[PDB]
Amino acid sequence: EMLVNMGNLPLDEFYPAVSMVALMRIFRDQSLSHHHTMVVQAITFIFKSLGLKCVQFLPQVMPTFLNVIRVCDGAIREFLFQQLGMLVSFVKSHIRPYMDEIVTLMREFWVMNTSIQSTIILLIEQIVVALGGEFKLYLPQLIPHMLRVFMHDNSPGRIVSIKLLAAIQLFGANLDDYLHLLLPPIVKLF
Amino acid sequence: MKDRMKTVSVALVLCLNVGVDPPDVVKTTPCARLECWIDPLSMGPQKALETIGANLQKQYENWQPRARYKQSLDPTVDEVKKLCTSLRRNAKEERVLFHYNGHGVPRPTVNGEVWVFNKNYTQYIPLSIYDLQTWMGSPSIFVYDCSNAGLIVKSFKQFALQREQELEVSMKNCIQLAACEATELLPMIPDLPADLFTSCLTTPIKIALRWFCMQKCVSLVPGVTLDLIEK
Amino acid sequence: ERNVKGMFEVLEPLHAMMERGPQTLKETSFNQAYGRDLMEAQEWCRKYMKSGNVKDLTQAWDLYYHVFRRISKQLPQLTSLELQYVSPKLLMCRDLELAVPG
Amino acid sequence: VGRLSSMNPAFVMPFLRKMLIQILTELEHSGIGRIKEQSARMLGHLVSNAPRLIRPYMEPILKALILKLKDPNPGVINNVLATIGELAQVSGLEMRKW
Amino acid sequence: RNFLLAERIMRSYNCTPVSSPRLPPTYMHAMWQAWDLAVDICLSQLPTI
Repeated sequence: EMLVNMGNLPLDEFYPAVSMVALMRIFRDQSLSHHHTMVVQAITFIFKSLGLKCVQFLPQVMPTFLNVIRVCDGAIREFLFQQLGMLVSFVKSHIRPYMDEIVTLMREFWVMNTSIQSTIILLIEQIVVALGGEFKLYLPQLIPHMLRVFMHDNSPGRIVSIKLLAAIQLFGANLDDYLHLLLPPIVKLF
Repeated sequence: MKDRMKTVSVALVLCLNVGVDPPDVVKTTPCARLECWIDPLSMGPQKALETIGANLQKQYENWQPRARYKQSLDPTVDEVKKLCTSLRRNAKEERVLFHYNGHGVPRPTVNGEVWVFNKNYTQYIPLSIYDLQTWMGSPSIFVYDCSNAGLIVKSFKQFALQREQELEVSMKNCIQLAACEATELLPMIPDLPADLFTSCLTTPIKIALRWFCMQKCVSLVPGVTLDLIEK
Repeated sequence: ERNVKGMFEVLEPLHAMMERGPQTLKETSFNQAYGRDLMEAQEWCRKYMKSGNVKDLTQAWDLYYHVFRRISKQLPQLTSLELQYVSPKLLMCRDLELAVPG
Repeated sequence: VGRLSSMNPAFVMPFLRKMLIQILTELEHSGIGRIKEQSARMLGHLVSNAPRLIRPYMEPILKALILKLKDPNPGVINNVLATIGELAQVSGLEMRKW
Repeated sequence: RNFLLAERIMRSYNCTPVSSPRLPPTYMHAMWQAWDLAVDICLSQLPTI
């Protein structure tokens, strides 16, 4: 396709665009199981370097990336969630349409496991500042993981629950309906 | 009760530059679009810029018709000067209504200024706000429908304090309504009318009903839809 | 001097074929946004059609020139048209007893 | 409050309504036995104590109760059964569908 | 009067609209629940009316 693609374009755009297309073929393949960090961090660096100017690549990249995450081997999938976090803080409101799937991954993969817990407890805050009001539609999907682990975190001093204790402070107005569920566990703890 | 200063007139400095994105913003397809429940994207572009001004006046006439209206479309400083000073000159002690919209016009400056000249390209212009401060020195009201209105209010205090720093030789009786605080930025959820603060100040019932019907997460009366609360 | 060909033959049948047709089987009021000034020129045209009074002629034409001049700015900049506003029965038929057009 | 509901409705009525939605939300998204159980209990306990308040929007209460019966400590199902009993007793002819 | 209605919806979202005079907050007040009941009573009927 390159002679078509190059044949269409002013110079600047076709550098990252051909970079994206070049990587995306590998992104669509099991050889990614070796080059994962490289391809993923390359994307991250490219989106970072562009802001407004990588929104245009969401329609290819994001659904591919979700398929990658849900296929990926756990010991490195753990790492992918950090990368998705940073992709979200570049992308902001334009993340909207995928959010159902993104929340589903966080539904599927949350258990007693420390590294998944800590990475996802971070990941949330990026979703929150992107979805500063909107997030409410999804909060009820996540209350059922939060309430359990808030009162069963096995770690010394319930430490990821101490991180959640800060994280909760972000939610502000969009928490408003559910305070009645969420308050009493905090009162037991103090 | 003594005092019966009524209103003079509404400025309606309806700064929109219809269709021209103020380069600050990036939209998305699910976009907040409606203003005074008209969509310009699906209408005659440069024509429809008049229609909205008359519509907004007719809404204000429900709340009081015994005072006047100038429909002021992307006005440059000279146009602003003509509009505000002519109306103020007709009655000095009486309340003027300053009303604005910050569309097709970038975010307000640190020093309370605007972005319109001969509808060229969202062109930066000083708003003469510290002169407006004596045009509105006698009683008036202000409405600021824009992405950082609390900044306009704060900077209005800094200019009013600069007026004090002359007056040392009515600091602000006049009313002000700010569509958000300085730090905030307006919402972009397509289920919202875009002129939300005005839409509330002008048509509270439509807002309340259209807010209401979305809010809860089980509809204890289930038959209701948007379609019925129109009717 | 070939008067009939323009005013009589086109202009009253024109306005009659706004008044039934797009004043009903299209969105009456906004089609009537032109129609309501075309109407006031149409009155003067209808006066002239039967009268032969050359004042009714110049009235009919000057009024028509004014609404023509409104229309002259808008024919250049209509582009994409909502299909039920194109006709309120159009758009609304679905999944027919018809194969696709020939 | 269930009792006084007939005397001074202006304070009492709305307050009660807020409780109702909060309790249906709890019944919808609780993961815990203890809270699910207490939810159903408090609902059932309220209905007959101020019956005039439930007549106007029974049907989503009932739909929720059916869905709790439909799929699982049996105490939660016991409280929901007791609640159907009270609800039908209050409702009268309205009940016929389910 | 409409400004109080604005305070409610705006705090639903991420807005905190502000006034020339130094007003105290209102969004919480019990009388709002009297409004919301009155609307529900009304719109129970409208699906037939």
